[PDB]
Amino acid sequence: AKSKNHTNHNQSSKNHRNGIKGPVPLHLHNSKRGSWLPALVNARRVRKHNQKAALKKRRERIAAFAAK
Amino acid sequence: SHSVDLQWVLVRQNSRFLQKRGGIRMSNDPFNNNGNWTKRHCGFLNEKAAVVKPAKGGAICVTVKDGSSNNKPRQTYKKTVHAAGVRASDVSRAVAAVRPDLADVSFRRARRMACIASRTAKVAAARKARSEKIKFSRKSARAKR
Amino acid sequence: QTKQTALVRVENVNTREDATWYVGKRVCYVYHGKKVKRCVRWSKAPARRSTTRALWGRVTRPHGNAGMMRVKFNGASVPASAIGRRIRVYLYPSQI
Amino acid sequence: VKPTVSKAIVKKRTKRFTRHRYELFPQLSSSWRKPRGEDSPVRRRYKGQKAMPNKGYGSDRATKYITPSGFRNFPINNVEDLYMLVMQNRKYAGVISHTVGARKRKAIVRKAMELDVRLANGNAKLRK
Amino acid sequence: PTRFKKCRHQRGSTFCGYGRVGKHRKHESGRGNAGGMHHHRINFDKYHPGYFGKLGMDHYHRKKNPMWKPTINLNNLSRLIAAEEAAKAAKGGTLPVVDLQSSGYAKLLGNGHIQVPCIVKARYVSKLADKKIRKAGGAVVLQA
Amino acid sequence: KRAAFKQQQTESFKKAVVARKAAKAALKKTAYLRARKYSREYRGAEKKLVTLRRQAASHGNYYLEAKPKVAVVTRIRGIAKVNPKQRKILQLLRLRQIFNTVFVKMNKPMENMLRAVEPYIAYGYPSLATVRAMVYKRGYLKINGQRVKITDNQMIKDKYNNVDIVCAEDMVNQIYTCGKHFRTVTHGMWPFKLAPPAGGMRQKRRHFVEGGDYGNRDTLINRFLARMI
Amino acid sequence: GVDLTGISKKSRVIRHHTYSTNPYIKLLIKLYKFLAKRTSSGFNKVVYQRLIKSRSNRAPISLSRIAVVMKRKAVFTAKSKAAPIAVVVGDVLDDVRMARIPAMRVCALRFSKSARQSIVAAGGECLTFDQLAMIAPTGKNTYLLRGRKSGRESVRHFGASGVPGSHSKPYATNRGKETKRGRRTGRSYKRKAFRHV
Amino acid sequence: KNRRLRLRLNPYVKRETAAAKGMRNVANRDARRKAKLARVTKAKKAATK
RNA sequence: UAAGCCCAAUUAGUGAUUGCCCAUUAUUCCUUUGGUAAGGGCGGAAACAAAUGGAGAAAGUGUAGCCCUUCCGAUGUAGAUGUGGCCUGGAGGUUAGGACGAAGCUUAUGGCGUGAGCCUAAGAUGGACCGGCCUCUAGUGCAGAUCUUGGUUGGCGUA
RNA sequence: UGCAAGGCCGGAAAGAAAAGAAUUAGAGGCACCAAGUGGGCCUUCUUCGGUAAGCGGAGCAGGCGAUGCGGAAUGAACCGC
RNA sequence: UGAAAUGAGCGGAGUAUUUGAGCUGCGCACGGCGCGCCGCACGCACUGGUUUCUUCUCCGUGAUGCUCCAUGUUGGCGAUGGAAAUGGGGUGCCCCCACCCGUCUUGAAACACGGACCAAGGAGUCAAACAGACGCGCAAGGGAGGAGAUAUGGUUGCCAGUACUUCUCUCGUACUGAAAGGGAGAUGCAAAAUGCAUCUGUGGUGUGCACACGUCAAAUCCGUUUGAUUUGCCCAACACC
Ligand SMILES: [K+]
Ligand SMILES: [K+]
Ligand SMILES: [K+]
Ligand SMILES: [K+]
Ligand SMILES: [K+]
Ligand SMILES: [Mg+2]
Ligand SMILES: [Mg+2]
Ligand SMILES: [Mg+2]
Ligand SMILES: [Mg+2]
Ligand SMILES: [Mg+2]
Ligand SMILES: [Mg+2]
Ligand SMILES: [Mg+2]
Ligand SMILES: [Mg+2]
Ligand SMILES: [Mg+2]
Ligand SMILES: [Mg+2]
Ligand SMILES: [Mg+2]
Ligand SMILES: [Mg+2]
Ligand SMILES: [Mg+2]
Ligand SMILES: [Mg+2]
Ligand SMILES: [Mg+2]
Ligand SMILES: [Mg+2]
Ligand SMILES: [Mg+2]
Ligand SMILES: [Mg+2]
Ligand SMILES: [Mg+2]
Ligand SMILES: [Mg+2]
Ligand SMILES: [Mg+2]
Ligand SMILES: [Mg+2]
Ligand SMILES: [Mg+2]
Ligand SMILES: [Mg+2]
Ligand SMILES: [Mg+2]
Ligand SMILES: [Mg+2]
Ligand SMILES: [Mg+2]
Ligand SMILES: [Mg+2]
Ligand SMILES: [Mg+2]
Ligand code: NA
Ligand code: NA
Ligand code: NA
Ligand code: NA
Repeated sequence: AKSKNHTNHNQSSKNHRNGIKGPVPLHLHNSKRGSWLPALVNARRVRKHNQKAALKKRRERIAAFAAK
Repeated sequence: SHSVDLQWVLVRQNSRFLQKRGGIRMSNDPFNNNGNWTKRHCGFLNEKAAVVKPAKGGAICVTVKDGSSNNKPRQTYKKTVHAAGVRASDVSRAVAAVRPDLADVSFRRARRMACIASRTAKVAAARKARSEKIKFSRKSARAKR
Repeated sequence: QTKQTALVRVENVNTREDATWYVGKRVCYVYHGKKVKRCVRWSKAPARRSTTRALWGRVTRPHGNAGMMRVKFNGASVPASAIGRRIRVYLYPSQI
Repeated sequence: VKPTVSKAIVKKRTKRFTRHRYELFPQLSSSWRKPRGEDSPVRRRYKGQKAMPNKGYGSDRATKYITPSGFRNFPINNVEDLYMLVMQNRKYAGVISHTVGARKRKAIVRKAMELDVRLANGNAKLRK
Repeated sequence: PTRFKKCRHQRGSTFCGYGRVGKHRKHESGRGNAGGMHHHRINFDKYHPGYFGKLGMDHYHRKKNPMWKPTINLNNLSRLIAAEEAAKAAKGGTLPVVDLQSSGYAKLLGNGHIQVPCIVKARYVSKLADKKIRKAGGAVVLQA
Repeated sequence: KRAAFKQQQTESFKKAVVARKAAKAALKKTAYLRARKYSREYRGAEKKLVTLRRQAASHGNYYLEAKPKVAVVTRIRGIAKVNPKQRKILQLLRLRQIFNTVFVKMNKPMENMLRAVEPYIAYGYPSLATVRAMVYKRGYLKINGQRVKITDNQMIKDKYNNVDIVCAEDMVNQIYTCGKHFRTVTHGMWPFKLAPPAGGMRQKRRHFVEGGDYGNRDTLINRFLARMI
Repeated sequence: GVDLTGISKKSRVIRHHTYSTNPYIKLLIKLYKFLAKRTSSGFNKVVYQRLIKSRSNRAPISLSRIAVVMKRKAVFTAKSKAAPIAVVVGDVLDDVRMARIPAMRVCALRFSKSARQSIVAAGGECLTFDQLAMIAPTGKNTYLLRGRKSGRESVRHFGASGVPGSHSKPYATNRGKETKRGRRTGRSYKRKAFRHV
Repeated sequence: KNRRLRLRLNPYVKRETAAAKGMRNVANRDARRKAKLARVTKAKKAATK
């Protein structure tokens, strides 16, 4: 007994019932995994120095607040 | 240590004084001026409470739990009797001396007590008149001791 | 059909303007039962006692363009046995 | 005692919601049952079929549970139950339980007369 | 309790939530874990990856008592020291002695900062743990 | 006697009553002046247009009337068998029910939206009387999520919290002249819900120029809406 | 009729009563329902909302976490101002990894015996929410805190473990089972550890 | 249509209604009709000239 | 001299732009119910016996809903969920009834509830048990499975 | 001192003018646990095989199925709703 | 039927008030002619002037009422009766509606199947493993279980319960490698094939409750509180490292 082969009749209605959700904004899930390696390695060294500077800046702010 | 708020939570849904009949929640609490099952009207639950009761004749009795001896059940409730002819506002003031939030219901109950005493006398007189014209086969007499 | 509203055709009333004149007038359907039951002035006027009965109503609005009017009866609807029978349209309440 | 005067009782519907085709089968009680047949005309809301109960038929809250006398029925079983109705005697009227004996009913009726507490099924010879 | 079940709610619903078309049949999918590679492959693969196949060497007659080796870190050592001993414990002075094997531990691991210095009797110790405890002023003594 | 806190509340309430009466009187004066200013502006604008038409005619020229800025749109069809594009546009227009009515700016972005949904709507260019009747008789504001009938100018001023919108005449003027607060005024109101037109329609399935009802009726929407308002 | 397709999808599940059977929980809800309604305090509104939440949605907090966050707030705080009261709608648990803590005032639904002992021995004090309402009726000088829930085994199990980029733990009592095919490159394939989003 | 509501919303409606009564006054109407026609005709002739 | 077909009107060259009739649609009014609901009140204001203004006022998910005001939605197979939602046998508590009549049974016995059902009345029924409420518990609700058992029944005073 | 990148310190911000110069009964995102369904059918336009079919087979979208009500005398799908 | 009559309507007060229409002043716009000239229907400002016609104008009552119920007129009927009314119930009749239930099915009133009546019986249960939601206890620890112990070495029975105990066992506080086997803090200084020192501490950054400083706007009964925002810390969370 033959039956129906394929259809897309109601699929658009089902998809839009909860809506076609918009894409994740570019500022989230912006991982650089798998990108060009030499730039990634160079950026890692910069970020490590930035973390050290961030630690020093907070130490200075703590001392400044304590003194004042 | 255990407040009225905690006790009301414990007993609101189940209590020997709660009478849920035909969908109607009433109270046979002897210290309830209304019969309604609310925290305010629960005289047995509240730390301080007052109730308007009748007395022998047309007198109106006010029973007061002042909170000083709530752990002594025989000393918990004190009765003060107002002689017949007492104004209902005086009874309301007596209740309000302990529970100011029961003044209005106490006044109405004091009025109702007076009305019931008058109606009871009137009904009893009519019943005696009817009974005096009937020859009763039997009459029970409690033996004196 | 909707039995809460009755349609009455009145002799010599053949225009909507004619039926407008009768808006608010009292309408009475007269019939009889089997037994003599209570009526108005049963005690005051015993001569009124009869099997004759009446059901009252008022004209609400004209129906159509040919003098037909809509009539609403007091509380209950007019019985279906009254279809094709006489209806009395009085001149009161009077606006004249 | 006179009951408290309320607004006119409307009673949206008077007829019962009886079971479909109960009149054709004696074993079928008239108690309402929701028809679940796939082709049931009652469930499909055909014009000339029996109606189904729903939220719209609910009665007005201000006059709900009010008997024609104007009171609300509160079942009672002994004399002491009457004292619950002393204050709100214009709102509630006592209904003596059917199994309460005639001996006890005599005391209940007499006490109710003195207290001016209405009894829905008390002695109608009294109260005139 | 039976009165809380969907069966009570379904009295009079005929199909009891199983449908008119599909119905509640006996075994529509096969019994147990049948068809793990046929007609149930997607469920098995997406929820239980690794289920099929073999891996690694065999160890006949495994005895877990010889392999008994519970571990405790440096930052958890206060759990085995009484409060009075911990208060009196200071670096360079008299210190409490912790017997790990009598406390149910075999190896000292050494995660985190040790709170109270102490002497630890252990069967095993990680190199970082041994270094940190000596720096903090404690010591590790081997036991059996 | 009276408790101390009861006395304090009594003092506050007396002052609140005094402020309420004074604020009511001040609002009435402000609304009176604004209504007078608007009424003279409408009269002057009409007279100026009449003179400008006469001056053009007297020398054989033509006066080009300004393109209408405000359109009034009502829905003349049910909610059955609507394609998704038309469904979303009607939702954006807030025409979710038959005989729902709204005021829209007659700019090109709105014109294309209206054109895509012509068979479901009947629209035109409202007059001052049409705007006044809808605001006064069918005007409802969105207050705390509720559809509240406009019954005084105090609820208007509290709803909008704007110096330029304090009375019903301010609301009418903003809609009719398409002021800077057209969106704010129109969005603050519940969509108008009108009765069916007494006398009936002609043909809802055909365009007005075809002898039907769903087209742009220009100024003939005013007599269409008069039988509805 | 009114076109309202999908209007029910706007509705959200908002609970107004607790599922808890605890009478003392109910008393606190009654107290802070009144305070949230009758006071202009964001703190009271949040505390009332959190008193209704389920036990799983009232995560426990550790004493070490409390001590750390107060220290972060204690720095950059004026020397003339008193430290705020740590308020936790939930259980407060002791931490054996922090021996030394400062003296803090902590209000919580419940304290563990060790946690309460640690707080008292440090010179602090433990407060119940009725005392907090008495001394901070609007929540002035309070530090509202929440416990952690992302490290729970239930959370770590959520999601399919066989899809690329997933690192959820499977539901298996036998750790050694489910380790061969779909988990190793040498057995057919290995599920990808990372996937861009 | 309601008097209180219309006046409450628009305190100026009494002034507008008074203006409407004057415009509908028959003596005012005929006099205005004569004056309007005369002065519009004069303006047209002067502009043409 | 359509009650047919095409076109065009609304009482008609008069003076203006709604002929009339039918909806589970629209507007509006009343009532119910549910909200992602919106607000207000809840420190008894004062005073007030009977013979001869009243009653209530609960900090509250859900009840006869604490009360009041306001706004919006309301159909639905398969299916999901909720219900101080209904009903049955038994247990732990509590409170009652019964020889002046329990259970069961009967009904043109009415009343209440949208409903599941509850309650009263009558028995010219019955003759000894049993109701309400909170909690616990289960072999817990029937219209039909060519369903099981028992009885009955039209065919039929027929073949 | 240019370029690439990650940050730090400042500045300016019709918060987006004017020119038809948007609108919204627009609370965005994030999870968790699961049911039924996985025979469809019809229609406007597009469309393939077939002489054709109340035939078979697709696209976009509505509808029935799951739904009555008011209409086309009668009709699951047409008109109105 | 006035149990708070918010009224252009009710109550007081006074012949006034200013809307429009006509008629007109200056300036500016506007129109026709090519520089300022003519016109201007009467537009804008002076809230211009004239009041010749047309209008009514102003002021006024908080709740010390939290909620519900309770206040007319004229007749008919009803004066205790087997009464009068209203509602309910029963039976019949009119006019209009109205295909037989259950089921499978795209589609059932179906020439699709089960379907004479009634009574009683008749179908998601128990156990074990796991998971999530919700309730409860405790918490870096939780909990047994088996078994003992004695109140009970007593009692028909209540008592097969309740009360008490466990260097154990089990699930966790640590995870990885096929295994041999290894096994996770921060900061500072410095770069030692186990580098040193300190121990009140979120490893860093971005977004982010409350709270704390202020700062604007709206509304206040003038006590404040409804939003927004700067800065600080940022809780829980999410994303890059
Ligand atoms: K099917
Ligand atoms: K409601
Ligand atoms: K409640
Ligand atoms: K059935
Ligand atoms: K026979
Ligand atoms: Mg298929
Ligand atoms: Mg008082
Ligand atoms: Mg069907
Ligand atoms: Mg009986
Ligand atoms: Mg169903
Ligand atoms: Mg299911
Ligand atoms: Mg299946
Ligand atoms: Mg199938
Ligand atoms: Mg191998
Ligand atoms: Mg038509
Ligand atoms: Mg069409
Ligand atoms: Mg963890
Ligand atoms: Mg004409
Ligand atoms: Mg529904
Ligand atoms: Mg049994
Ligand atoms: Mg019968
Ligand atoms: Mg069974
Ligand atoms: Mg049966
Ligand atoms: Mg722009
Ligand atoms: Mg039809
Ligand atoms: Mg006046
Ligand atoms: Mg009245
Ligand atoms: Mg078939
Ligand atoms: Mg189907
Ligand atoms: Mg069928
Ligand atoms: Mg056939
Ligand atoms: Mg079949
Ligand atoms: Mg078959
Ligand atoms: Mg682990
Ligand atoms: Na009914
Ligand atoms: Na309807
Ligand atoms: Na409603
Ligand atoms: Na058709």
